[PDB]
Amino acid sequence: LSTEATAKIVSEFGRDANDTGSTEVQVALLTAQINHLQGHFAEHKKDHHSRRGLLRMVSQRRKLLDYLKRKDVARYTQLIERLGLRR
Amino acid sequence: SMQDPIADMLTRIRNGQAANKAAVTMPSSKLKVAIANVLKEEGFIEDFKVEGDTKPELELTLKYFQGKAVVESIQRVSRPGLRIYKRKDELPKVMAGLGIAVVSTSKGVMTDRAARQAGLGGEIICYVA
Amino acid sequence: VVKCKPTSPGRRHVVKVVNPELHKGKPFAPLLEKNSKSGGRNNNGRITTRHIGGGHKQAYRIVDFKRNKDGIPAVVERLEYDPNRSANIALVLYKDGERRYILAPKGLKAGDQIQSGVDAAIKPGNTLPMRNIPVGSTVHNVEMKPGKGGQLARSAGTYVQIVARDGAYVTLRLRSGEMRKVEADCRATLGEVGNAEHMLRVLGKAGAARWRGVRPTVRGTAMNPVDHPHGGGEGRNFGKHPVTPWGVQTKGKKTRSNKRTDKFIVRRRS
Amino acid sequence: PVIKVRENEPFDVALRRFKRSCEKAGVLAEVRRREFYEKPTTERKRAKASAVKRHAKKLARENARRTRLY
Amino acid sequence: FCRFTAEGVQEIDYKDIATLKNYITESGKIVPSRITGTRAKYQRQLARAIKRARYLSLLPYTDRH
Amino acid sequence: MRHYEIVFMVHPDQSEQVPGMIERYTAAITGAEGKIHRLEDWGRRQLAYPINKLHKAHYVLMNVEAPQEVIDELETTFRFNDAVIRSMVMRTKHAVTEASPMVK
RNA sequence: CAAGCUUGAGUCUCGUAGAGGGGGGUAGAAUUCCAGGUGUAGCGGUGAAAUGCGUAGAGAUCUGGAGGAAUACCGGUGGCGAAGGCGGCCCCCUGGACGAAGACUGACGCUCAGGUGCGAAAGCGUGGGGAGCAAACAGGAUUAGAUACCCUGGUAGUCCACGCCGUAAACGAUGUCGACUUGGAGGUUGUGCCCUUGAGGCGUGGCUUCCGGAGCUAACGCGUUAAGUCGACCGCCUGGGGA
Ligand SMILES: [Mg+2]
Ligand SMILES: [Mg+2]
Ligand SMILES: [Mg+2]
Ligand SMILES: [Mg+2]
Ligand SMILES: [Mg+2]
Ligand SMILES: [Mg+2]
Ligand SMILES: [Mg+2]
Ligand SMILES: [Mg+2]
Ligand SMILES: [Mg+2]
Ligand SMILES: [Mg+2]
Ligand SMILES: [Mg+2]
Ligand SMILES: [Mg+2]
Ligand SMILES: [Mg+2]
Ligand SMILES: [Mg+2]
Ligand SMILES: [Mg+2]
Ligand SMILES: [Mg+2]
Ligand SMILES: [Mg+2]
Ligand SMILES: [Mg+2]
Ligand SMILES: [Mg+2]
Ligand SMILES: [Mg+2]
Ligand SMILES: [Mg+2]
Ligand SMILES: [Mg+2]
Ligand SMILES: [Mg+2]
Ligand SMILES: [Mg+2]
Repeated sequence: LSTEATAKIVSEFGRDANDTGSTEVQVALLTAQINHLQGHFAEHKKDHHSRRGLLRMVSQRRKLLDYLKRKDVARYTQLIERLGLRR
Repeated sequence: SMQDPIADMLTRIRNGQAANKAAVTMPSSKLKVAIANVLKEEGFIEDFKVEGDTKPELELTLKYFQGKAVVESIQRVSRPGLRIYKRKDELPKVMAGLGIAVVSTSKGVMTDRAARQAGLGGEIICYVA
Repeated sequence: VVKCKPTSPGRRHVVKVVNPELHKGKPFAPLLEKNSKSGGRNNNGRITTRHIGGGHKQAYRIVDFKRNKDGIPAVVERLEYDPNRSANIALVLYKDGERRYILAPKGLKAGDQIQSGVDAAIKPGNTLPMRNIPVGSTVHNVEMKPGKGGQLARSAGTYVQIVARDGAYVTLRLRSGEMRKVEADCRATLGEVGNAEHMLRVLGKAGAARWRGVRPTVRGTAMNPVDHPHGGGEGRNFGKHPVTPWGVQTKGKKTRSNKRTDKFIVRRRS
Repeated sequence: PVIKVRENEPFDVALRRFKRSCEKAGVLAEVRRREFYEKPTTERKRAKASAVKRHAKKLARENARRTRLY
Repeated sequence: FCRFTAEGVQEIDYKDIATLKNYITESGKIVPSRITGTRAKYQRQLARAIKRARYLSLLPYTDRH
Repeated sequence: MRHYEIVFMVHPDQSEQVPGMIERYTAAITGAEGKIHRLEDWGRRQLAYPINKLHKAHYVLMNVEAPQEVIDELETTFRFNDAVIRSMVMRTKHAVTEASPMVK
């Protein structure tokens, strides 16, 4: 993911334009990676040694969202309704 | 990762004790000062410190008699997987009377030879022989 | 391309070939004509090549095995199920309203802009004659005399591969594995032919013969000895060398004598 | 090796420089190596136990030159 | 007693041949690192800026051609 | 806009079509908004093995910056053209503008 | 339950090295075969032999051509991956690890029965390819016999696109994450310095190989990459056969 395509997500979701470490930023910076990487595994279905990074990114986003679900239930509903994540 | 700091303190004592060092350190706590506030007053270590303003390092100082080591055996008896809670009817004496057992009562951390006559029991943090 | 689910004996073994790219409608009207079922009998009214007769009404679709129009580009429109041959047929709209039918290459869809002629750029779908094609690129619709029509390599999934361009001749390798000389200025078409899995199709039952117009075939040692050499025996017996109906050996005996074409056959198919 | 002889080179000289210039580039090790098939297990075992015995007789020099005998 | 790390290069461009006509043997093979004494980061860049030139027809593959 | 280092080898009978090739391959890049950094001819060079049964070929080095599409086109012209015998296109990570080592 | 901090765990900036995976090209040497040209009696083989190949011209030797598989030198106890494993060059897509100075979020962490994925070779199905090697098989030998090691041939198979199988001494015969405890030789790879001022000295990081002390072990051996002193969790064994 390119530099000026992460410095757009940091400004969209980041409360300081510098913070890059918030939980919503660290979920958006993975979902705007997985949904861009889905159009590489439609051509090369045998690429397991770079599917392990995709399973890593998915199951780390699941942890960083289930932290949020019990920290602040106010932010979590509007975060999933902004990104489209069903659960 | 770290799932206990007390069996990190005791094993730093014993592995700096059989390796003939003089000044073990660790990160501090509020239980590993009320344990090295019992070990000094018993006499197993000379003097402890604490250094720092935001993250403090506890610096012990071990002791030696005749060139050998003071704390010969030091177990750890109530550990985070399995908690031992004993009542003062059945408090243990370690090595028949010479070794202490750092019992956490409700009235502060104290050795069992005083916390059998202060009339209560509690958790048994560590044997020391 | 799925097996049909075994509901009843008759669909237990069917593997279809289905394709959703096709046209679910009526063919282009000014390109049909009549191809009536000749029934395997000539003007003398006798059965000459057996097993044929029955089936379904096969309306011919005219198709351009020449591709004569040089220069002008040509957009593709849709694809259709021409029931004569085992390929599929694209419908082509040229830049000035003329529609035609051509054979469908492997990488074809609705949106391609092919171009026929001498000066065509090299991409699958295009055609150009074989002193401007580069060597190795596999072609279909290869003609044996310049301007006749696409004759070589015209089935469902075949190709021929140009291997050598020397003198004023080119050398191919045909799909049956035989090399062949062709005049260096015949009109070939780049790329393969689309529907590449006709051989996966198992028909399934008896009825898919006599919906395609193939009658039964009675093997030789059934008959009584006035109809075939293999007959006879009070039970089963095949004590004679395997022959045709009409006397000739069948298990290997070569039957090629067209000696006016042997200037061009470089090596036989092995 | 392409040994082109010089001007007035005697023949044993311009032959032994060829034999040396063939032993150096080592075609008689290589065409001995490609004579048979050594599996990827046997070749790896050979080129591990042919490095531990370069280690041991690189080392044992500088220990057996510490204990005299007379 | 190396050369590249001494002279302070950072890339071995293959397009120079006056250097690589020292680091190939008589036949055309590559002389090993425990003979030229080249450090084992620049030996890899040497073994690729030889194999580019052998393709691009500046250095032979064997002695004969 | 990843840079590139292209080199191609044309045939010494057709050695009089290299200004045509140079001023027709500056087109597909510099009209495709990719800048042009260094561009050298190398003359005729002795090879050191037979390629298409000859001995002297003609080298042109072209170090140029481009979008990733036109260079992905520029190999097809070299392949289906038969004027050039070989072509190598490398992806230099930066933009070199020094003289070539074999200009001297 | 409620509120906080930065050392656990993570994100961002700039870079470095690598046979990490998936797809498409292309280059050179050789083995075989085909078409010839020069050429005359033997070649091939083993411990010695024969089977086989040659007077219908083999074997050598030269030019030309089709095709397939593998990548000499580099190549090293060297590098990458979680294991299985991965080697020519070039281009597309893509996964990690590591240093450097910082900014940020505030325990988000560790292990995991049943689950779900990956998992060398052999096999198996459907469709292609087949140069080399090569179970079965055929012949010549050695032998008391030789269904064998040796020899001349050779089909499955090896290879490619897509599906099953889910096993190996899958070995470091050592589950994974963390904290401590004397040293010395290397190799590979980052980086801030000091007269860098050709190969110099002063440092701090990760990863891997030998030798060795306390301590441990039945011994061999291990030895800061522990089989040392500990904490968290899971797997597993209880006499040999039967199995
Ligand atoms: Mg018939
Ligand atoms: Mg039949
Ligand atoms: Mg019948
Ligand atoms: Mg009858
Ligand atoms: Mg009869
Ligand atoms: Mg009978
Ligand atoms: Mg009978
Ligand atoms: Mg802070
Ligand atoms: Mg903070
Ligand atoms: Mg399980
Ligand atoms: Mg297999
Ligand atoms: Mg198979
Ligand atoms: Mg097959
Ligand atoms: Mg074969
Ligand atoms: Mg054999
Ligand atoms: Mg079988
Ligand atoms: Mg097992
Ligand atoms: Mg292994
Ligand atoms: Mg092992
Ligand atoms: Mg095991
Ligand atoms: Mg034990
Ligand atoms: Mg050791
Ligand atoms: Mg352990
Ligand atoms: Mg043990």
